[PDB]
Amino acid sequence: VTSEAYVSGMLFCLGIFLSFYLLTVLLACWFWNIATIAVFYALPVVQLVITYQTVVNVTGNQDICYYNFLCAHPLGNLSAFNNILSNLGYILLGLLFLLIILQREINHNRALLIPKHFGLFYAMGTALMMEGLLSACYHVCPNYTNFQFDTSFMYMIAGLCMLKLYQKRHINASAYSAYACLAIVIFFSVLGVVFGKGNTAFWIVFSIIHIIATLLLSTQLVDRMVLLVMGNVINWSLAAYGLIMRPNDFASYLLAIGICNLLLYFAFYIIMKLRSGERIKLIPLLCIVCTSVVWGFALFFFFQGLSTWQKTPAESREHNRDCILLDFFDDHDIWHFLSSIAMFGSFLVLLTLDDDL
Amino acid sequence: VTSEAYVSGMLFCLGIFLSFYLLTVLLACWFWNIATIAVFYALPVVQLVITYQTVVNVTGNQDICYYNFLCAHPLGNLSAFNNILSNLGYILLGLLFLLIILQREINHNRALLIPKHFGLFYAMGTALMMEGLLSACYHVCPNYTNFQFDTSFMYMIAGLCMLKLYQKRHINASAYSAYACLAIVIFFSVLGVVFGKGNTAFWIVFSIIHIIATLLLSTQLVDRMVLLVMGNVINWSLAAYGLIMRPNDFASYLLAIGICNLLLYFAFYIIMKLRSGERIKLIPLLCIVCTSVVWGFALFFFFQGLSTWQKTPAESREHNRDCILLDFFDDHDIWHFLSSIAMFGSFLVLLTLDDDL
Repeated sequence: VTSEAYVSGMLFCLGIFLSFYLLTVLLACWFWNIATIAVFYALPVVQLVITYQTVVNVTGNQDICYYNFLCAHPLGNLSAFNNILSNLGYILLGLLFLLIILQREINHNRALLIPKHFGLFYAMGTALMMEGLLSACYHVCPNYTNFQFDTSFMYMIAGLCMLKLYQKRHINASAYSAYACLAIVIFFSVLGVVFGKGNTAFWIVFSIIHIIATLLLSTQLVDRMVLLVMGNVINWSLAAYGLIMRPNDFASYLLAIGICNLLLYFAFYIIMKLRSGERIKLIPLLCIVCTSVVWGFALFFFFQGLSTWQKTPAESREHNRDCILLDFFDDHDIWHFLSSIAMFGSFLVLLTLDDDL
Repeated sequence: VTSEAYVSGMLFCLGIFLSFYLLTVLLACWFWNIATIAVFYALPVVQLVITYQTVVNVTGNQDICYYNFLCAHPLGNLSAFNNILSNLGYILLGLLFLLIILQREINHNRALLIPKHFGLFYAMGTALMMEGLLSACYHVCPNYTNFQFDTSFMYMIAGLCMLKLYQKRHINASAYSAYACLAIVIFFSVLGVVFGKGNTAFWIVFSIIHIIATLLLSTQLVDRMVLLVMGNVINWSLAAYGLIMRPNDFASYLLAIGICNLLLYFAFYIIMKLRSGERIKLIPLLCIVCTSVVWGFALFFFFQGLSTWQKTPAESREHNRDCILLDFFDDHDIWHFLSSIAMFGSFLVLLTLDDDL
């Protein structure tokens, strides 16, 4: 491809994210526990990517990294520059969550001169920026040994989102455990997935754990009892689909479980708000819809399965598909563009949810 | 070598460590923060070792793992079974630290029916057992990408040892930071060591950091002021030796720094105890000598440099040396046998230090 496509791809990416900065300025005119934990986690992964990428460059063997070889545009020593550039949204849009919460915080403090706790919002903010660093470093050379943290970080942010929801009636102690508990889950998944080919035991044990975990989570949290029963029933239905069909790896299923439960959890809080006399303001109501519709495609684009690290590298090249957007970006890049906006709307639902009170 | 040497090596290893169990029975007749932190750290390292070891077995290329090929005895699919078996002391002798502290704890509770806090001793106990798992897993296939945690864990235990010393006048909050701070130091070392060949900047920046860190540590902690000045002077002398000579990698130096400072820190507490009217009991006085003499050889055996991951694998094979002990164990194995006992005596110095009061 020509260098113009590079310029068009850069201008398109910057144009989308700078439009949110312009919109927030027009509207205005009208802690480190999670950061330290994955700094422990990401850095050993960072070295492996650099070491493996150098091997591919000098050895000539292209069976190491699980790229999208039909559409992967290089620059310098990098083999897929578009896949690294696709995460630019996490940095710019994730940072934009800091100014909006900080602008609220300074307005709150000036005015003083629903519980108010802006600390956890900053934790989600630096969590989204750590996408733009680690998820960029992962894509330099994707591999099984280096896979998990590209999508495991999504769960950490997803869990934190859940924590503030639980903090509706009330944070620091549970945040460390949530990052710590999810770190354990990542490796417990890796241990079972070592024998992933024909892992019938994991197909059953995970379902039993899933049923037990949902009940305990429901128990810890008439309308509530009936509502959690329905959530358990559909959760068992999704697990039954995973146990019966088994069309993708467990890794695809875990991300599928988290987003649907989050959307269910997002929806459920509205049910209490809708059943009660409280009326949802226009902004959260649009935001809930706007967040949900964007999460719709993001799930659709994730289930495409461009590359598979379950099988041999020769078999994974079967699922490569050419660039679709501006002849520079592929389906996984569209996932980054849409998972960034979907998560941005996910926060803005939380920030503006209880403003009516 | 014949299978007898396997039997003699197993009986020798078990005979040494079971002698401590017999001795403790004869004498008697006469939390999870650190555990969770490196479970996050060790497991990604565990996968890399298994993945790399399988590659060596099937590819035939022996340039991946930095073994001691002159003396490395296989069993099953494992390439150096003696190096894995050498860590057996950490499990048996490290576990022995749990019974002695638990036997004291149950005696303390029965009698009740110097501050008493047995929790941190349990943390050191499970730290020593985590040597027997991770340091065993590391030696299955040693490599640069997997190097750090084999000796980085020593620092964590070393730091905890320091914490109880600081707890003389008084724990949980600092333990997490100490493990967290050391996790950062590991990767900050790895980042600089990427350009280790001719890293003149790291040769100077580390010395300045070393000088600043010692002063701040001294400041946080007439006799005290003069004593810390002498400790700083000799610490600057060791750094000056590292900056001038540069005969080994930084990795060898960092372990050298920790043990000497620990022994200095061990010695210094005696100076306050000796200057004061308190008289050291016979057991700690022998234990201080017995711990120190064993740490003497352990430093000597560590500086041998059997394998070097700084250079190419062809150059590292130059420093291989045959088995010395029972035709089964090499110098690094003797390090494991002596670093286990030296650390066991290191704890027993702490446990029995303040019994006279």
